This record gives sequence, C-alpha cells and structure tokens, in this order.
Amino acid sequence: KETAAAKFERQHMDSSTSAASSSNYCNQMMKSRNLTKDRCKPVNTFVHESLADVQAVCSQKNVACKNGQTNCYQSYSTMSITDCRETGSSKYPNCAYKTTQANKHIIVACEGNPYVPVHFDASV
Ligand SMILES: Nc1nc2c(ncn2[C@H]2C[C@H](O)[C@@H](COP(=O)(O)O)O2)c(=O)[nH]1
Repeated sequence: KETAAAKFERQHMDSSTSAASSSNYCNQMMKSRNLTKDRCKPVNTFVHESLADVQAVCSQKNVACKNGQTNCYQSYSTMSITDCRETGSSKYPNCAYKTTQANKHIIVACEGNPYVPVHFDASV
C-alpha cells in the first residue's frame, strides 16, 4: 500500500509553487491529491518548500506532539504554508475550502529509516 512517508508527501508537499496564487488553491489541491475521495478532509496544510528542507525538520527542535507523543519536531525557520479548511458550503462530494497563505514554523512527527516526516502536527 502507500507508505506513511509517501502519504505525507501526497497530503502535504507542494514544492511546485511558492505560495497559493488564488482563493481556489485549496479546492483544486484537495481534489487532485485525492484528499476528498471518501469524505471531505476538514483541515489540511500544504508546505511550499523543497522536500529536503522539510525532511531536515526531523533533525531540528524536538517538541511534544499535540497528542503527547515525543517524536515531533519543530522547524527552526518559518516556511511558506497554505492552510485549507472546509467552509460552511462544503457538502460531500463537492468539498469546499477556504485558502489561507501564511509563513509559520511547522511541527511534524517523524518515524523510520531514513527518519522522515509522516504526520503534519501544527503550524505555529
Ligand atoms: N492532522 C492535521 N492537523 C492539521 C493540519 N493542519 C493543521 N492541523 C491542526 C493544527 C491545529 O491544531 C488544528 C486546527 O484548529 P485551530 O485550533 O483553529 O487552528 O488542526 C494538517 O494538515 N493535518
């Protein structure tokens, strides 16, 4: 099946853009990444950084996860991120999102060999 590490890249990585360009960003990216296929995923963050800069977070500030796990890491640097959150007009299969572009530090959980991000925890 897809790896936890490949699922994080499909859900979270957008190295192909620097920032969301239009209020449509989340609607197009949630659908094309397959995030709306069984239900509307309600919150999802996109990171507009190279894959190497985000895998590097796994060697940065170790912090507790929101759930208490201690395999979380916070980026030293802020990153370009897009927060996509479902709107009150959102109704399955026509999921709809509000797009918010920001520069925030990211908190990811890491696992494995090589030790890479497998979960997006929070932007701060
Ligand atoms: N699982 C997951 N949680 C996310 C993602 N992006 C943001 N969140 C989290 C971080 C915040 O704890 C929370 C949302 O509500 P708020 O309290 O209003 O910002 O959801 C994501 O991509 N995946």
